[PDB]
Amino acid sequence: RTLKELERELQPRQHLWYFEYYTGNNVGLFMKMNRVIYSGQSDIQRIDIFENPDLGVVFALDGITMTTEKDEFMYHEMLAHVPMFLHPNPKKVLIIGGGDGGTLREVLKHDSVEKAILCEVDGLVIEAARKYLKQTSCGFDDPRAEIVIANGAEYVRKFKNEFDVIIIDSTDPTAGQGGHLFTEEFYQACYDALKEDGVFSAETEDPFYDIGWFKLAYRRISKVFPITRVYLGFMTTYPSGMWSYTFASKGIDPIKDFDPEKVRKFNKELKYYNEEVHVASFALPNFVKKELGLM
Amino acid sequence: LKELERELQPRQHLWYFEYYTGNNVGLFMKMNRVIYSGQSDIQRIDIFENPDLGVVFALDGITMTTEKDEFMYHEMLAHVPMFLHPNPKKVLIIGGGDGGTLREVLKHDSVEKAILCEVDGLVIEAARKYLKQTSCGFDDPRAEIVIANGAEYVRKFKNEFDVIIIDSTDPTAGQGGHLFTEEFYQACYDALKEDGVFSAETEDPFYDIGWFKLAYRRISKVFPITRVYLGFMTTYPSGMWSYTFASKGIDPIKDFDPEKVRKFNKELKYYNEEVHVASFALPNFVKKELGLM
Amino acid sequence: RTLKELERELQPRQHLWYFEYYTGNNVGLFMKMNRVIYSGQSDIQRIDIFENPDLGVVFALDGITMTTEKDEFMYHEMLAHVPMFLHPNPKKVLIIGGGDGGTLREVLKHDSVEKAILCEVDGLVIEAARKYLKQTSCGFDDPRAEIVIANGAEYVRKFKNEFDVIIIDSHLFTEEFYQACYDALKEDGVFSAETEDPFYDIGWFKLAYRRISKVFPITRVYLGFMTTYPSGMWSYTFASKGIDPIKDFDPEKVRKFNKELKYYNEEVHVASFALPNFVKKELGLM
Amino acid sequence: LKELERELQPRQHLWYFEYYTGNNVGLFMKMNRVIYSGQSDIQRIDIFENPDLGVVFALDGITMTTEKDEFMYHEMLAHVPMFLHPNPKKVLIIGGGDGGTLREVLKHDSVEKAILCEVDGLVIEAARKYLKQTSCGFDDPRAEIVIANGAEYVRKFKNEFDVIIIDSTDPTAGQGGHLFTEEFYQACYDALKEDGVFSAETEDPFYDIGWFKLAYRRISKVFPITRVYLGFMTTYPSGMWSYTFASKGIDPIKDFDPEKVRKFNKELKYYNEEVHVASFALPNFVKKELGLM
Ligand SMILES: NC/C=C(\CCCCCN)SC[C@H]1O[C@@H](n2cnc3c(N)ncnc32)[C@H](O)[C@@H]1O
Ligand SMILES: NC/C=C(\CCCCCN)SC[C@H]1O[C@@H](n2cnc3c(N)ncnc32)[C@H](O)[C@@H]1O
Ligand SMILES: NC/C=C(\CCCCCN)SC[C@H]1O[C@@H](n2cnc3c(N)ncnc32)[C@H](O)[C@@H]1O
Repeated sequence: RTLKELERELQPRQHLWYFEYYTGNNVGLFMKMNRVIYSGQSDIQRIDIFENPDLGVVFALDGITMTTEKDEFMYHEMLAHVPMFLHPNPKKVLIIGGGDGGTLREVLKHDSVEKAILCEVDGLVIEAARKYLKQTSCGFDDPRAEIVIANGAEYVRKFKNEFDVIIIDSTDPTAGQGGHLFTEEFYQACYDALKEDGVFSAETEDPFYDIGWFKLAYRRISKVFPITRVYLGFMTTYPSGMWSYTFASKGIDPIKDFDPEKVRKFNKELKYYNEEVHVASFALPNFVKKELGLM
Repeated sequence: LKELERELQPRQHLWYFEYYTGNNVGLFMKMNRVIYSGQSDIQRIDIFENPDLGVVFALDGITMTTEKDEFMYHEMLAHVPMFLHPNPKKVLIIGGGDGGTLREVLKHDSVEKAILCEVDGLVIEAARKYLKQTSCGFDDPRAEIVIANGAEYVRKFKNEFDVIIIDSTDPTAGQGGHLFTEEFYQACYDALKEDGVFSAETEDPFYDIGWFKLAYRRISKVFPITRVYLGFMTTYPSGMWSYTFASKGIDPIKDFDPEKVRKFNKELKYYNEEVHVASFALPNFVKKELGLM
Repeated sequence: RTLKELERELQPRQHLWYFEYYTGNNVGLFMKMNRVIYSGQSDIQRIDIFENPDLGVVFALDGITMTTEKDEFMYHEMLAHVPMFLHPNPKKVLIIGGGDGGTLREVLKHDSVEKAILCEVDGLVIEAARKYLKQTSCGFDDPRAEIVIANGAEYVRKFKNEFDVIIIDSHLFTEEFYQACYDALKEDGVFSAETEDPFYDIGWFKLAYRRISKVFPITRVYLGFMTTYPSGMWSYTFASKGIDPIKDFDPEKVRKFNKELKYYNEEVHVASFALPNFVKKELGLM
Repeated sequence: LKELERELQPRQHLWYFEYYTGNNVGLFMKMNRVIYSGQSDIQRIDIFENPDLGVVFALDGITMTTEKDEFMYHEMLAHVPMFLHPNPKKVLIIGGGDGGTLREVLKHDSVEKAILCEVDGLVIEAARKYLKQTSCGFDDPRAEIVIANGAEYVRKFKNEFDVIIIDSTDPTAGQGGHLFTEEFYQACYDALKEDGVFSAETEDPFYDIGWFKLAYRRISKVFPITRVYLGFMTTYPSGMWSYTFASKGIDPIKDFDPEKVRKFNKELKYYNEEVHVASFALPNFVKKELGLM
């Protein structure tokens, strides 16, 4: 008999675990692993993809949770739909980071899109996502999607008055090639690469374990864009579960220029984002307002 | 020994592991020191110090409060129904042995009497001794602390309270479950005055989806107005916590007066007027689980 | 550009771990995992094979550590060589369990062996060992080796006055099973069974000894270090129909052995039978 | 509060993790409660209760003693040299603040003076209060506790002691520690009388193979007779522990009289005549490491 003939459905036990440490290394998340699907090392970072009984397939970079099959929609829908719905007619989009493809998948739901560029620094992440993370990488096959392997901070500088929307889907500033995507100069390059009525969004971490970088990202973006507003969203497997995103534009206000009918009439599936959540996400708790210097 | 002791420094050897429902995911925290470990006839109490979260309080290995973020939970559970009530004078809080909810309730000058009904006397005593940050309202003359099963205690009252807040452990944890039956919610309804309001912690709609749904269905079957609101809770399972507001007619949005919150003469670290309204906007997956979509 | 073309040597971090809980679930061993080589489930149990930076390839069954490349020799040499060297001319050997192949590998070092049957209950363990545990399964293809997929307690009762040596590697602990091994051995046959650590598994250690002692006239416990098994103190039980492990031991056979031994030697053979007081007390040997 | 307290039961939330050299493997233990955590100017002390092992004492997250099995280590470290000496009257023990080695040494009626030289006074104080199983001999009229650095202390003596035993010291400094230098071993040699004997714990020849080889090499450059012996130690890294016996002529096998052990009037839970001799039989890998094949 051969191995395959004798194999049965793999059942989880209490012996294999994934431990993710949060900034500071005093608190973290642990997950049981039924099996490890892939472990790879590029010139940039380490990729691990495994299966958890409750979360499904989990993707991690350098021991930091990037996506889980059960809840990635929460993050990708909030990072992409806010700017996409606010733009009058988004045709050309640039996504920096997001090798898993989730943000690209959400952006592609918008019929106005003619070209979506996914600029990921690590080619191995793209290859691993194409093969093992089909839930998020389904957009790779879209005729309008173009994948570019490059450092986003260097890539965006090559363009001026080119994009309608730029979305930053980066790792933590201290993780991997992240950090390059957090400079004031970088944000200026994004501003210069957008057209006159362009919009922008960037993941700005949890205002809890990563309060430092959250504040810094907001300061730098607000110094470049006339309109800069932080919005929050639940993210059930990210550090603290309280995630922040920063919307920015050259005039379009995230509340005053929001047309709820665009969302009500959307022809694609949305598992988190909706008209009420859009406006609600901009309501900040007092401690967050205090950090940003608002109240 | 006393002369030789120095400030205790954290290492990587002592840990607290909190398993979430299902035992497949959990949270881990480094422990610099264990302040107290005690066992009552009901459950086990552990209070320890974590370098980032400060003092941590756990019941049967489940995180109850953290010095760094407990305000997020307590402010949302308490201030939503308190600010919606026209003039809350008499309040009943079931559970909440740590005292956080009582503390928030006491910030409203309108309160003349607030009963804190905790089932475990050991929790009250541990909170008084080690959790000063949340048990600060224990000596307030308006506060009355009683030890009893809230499910039975509430039955002593009819047309008595302006606000009833359920600050309970999980439906499967230490004496909980008594606080999640339809019989219980009806008694809460009966214990409230004609225009009374209500709030109850209804778990995270992620690891504890089952109990979240059941709590909503049971509450909605008793109260004419039943609405779920959400809030961030940085150290609770999933970080997405739900609370269910209920009333005999008062609407959480339609009858909300943002001015009352703006002119509030007390400190609020999470809750505010825009957050109050925003907390009721539910993401699609939550609406779907509740049959609201 | 290509996936394989972008891959580099995998570096160990602090996020993947293997936790082995000991009997009682109050203490255990943890190991960092650089990668998981194989995870599979048979009708009988779960197999996990992974790589640890210090121990090398690690093989676990149902979350219990079975072998480690760094130290498996300690266990396999003590379980196998004590009975093999004590037998005057071991030609036919039966090994029950030992799916990894380690005991089989040690037994095959003895030139007198003509046939060594490896009776493993789970075929998936044999196939996984053949593919991923080359260090221990190297004897699978030896013409003298015969692999049988069967329950050892059922398989052994098919034989009478057949084997010179029987070794029980980690139904296989009943008095009737031991009696079946006794009946399957020749008049001068010898036996060894791994009998656990007299620490976390003291209950089973005592029971195994009692049961073996009710069948074999000569029953003697010996001990050895096993650096990755629970407690590090492992016991083995030698048994026979007359051959004494100390009195009939010939040191010269070991001194002149022409095969590699990384643990076992003539001094260790005799020393392994010296039992600390707490062990003697547990077995009632004063 | 004490009136409400019941016997504390262990759950699955509190843990102690010990990392072995290399940090790729380690041991974890469940904690029912933490008895004492303290920090001296030298190291951190943690004493807790484990359901199977009883009271556990760890220094800087390295397991030093466990109630269930400390006898294995202390008996082998102390009894081998004690029974080999003709008439041990004056004994010096360096390290071992828990007191176990001292306890075993005191079982020998010939002893008139046994000095326990511990570098950290907090260890002695904590052992008195929380490690009664091992510190029971601290107040024996023949015992003297000295708080000092053993490398400095031993140099104050010449032709003074019958037996010197080096218990655990500075676990975190590894082979580079002050108690593993040729200079220190020479000071020990000089402090011993003409027919003195010596033993030192020399680590596990698995995770700490280098440290083990270094200790043996340095001890052997000083003493004419140097022999490694091994013992089981059920909660130490790898479970295979080594000890190095040394003397100015007394041979551990040629001068061993089993009758002294057989007639011993005190309790021994590990050590006996067969084990004495057997502990000197080294597996091939150990012999190769020491250059004895
Ligand atoms: N989409 C949810 C997870 C994202 C991340 C958010 C999860 C946060 C968790 N705490 S993946 C972030 C990706 O951004 C890439 N990224 C990092 N640096 C650069 C760069 N300089 N140029 C382009 N792409 C980059 C990484 O290689 C990674 O694949
Ligand atoms: N205040 C934030 C923490 C609360 C916890 C919120 C849960 C968070 C989970 N992740 S503590 C809940 C308290 O409710 C008490 N409680 C349980 N059952 C009863 C009962 N039948 N009658 C009265 N009080 C009771 C418990 O003993 C516990 O002290
Ligand atoms: N006997 C079993 C437990 C011992 C430990 C054995 C555990 C082994 C684990 N792998 S505790 C050893 C004590 O020796 C002390 N020691 C360290 N340095 C010195 C010094 N310079 N002079 C005197 N005593 C010292 C330590 O402070 C420690 O408390």
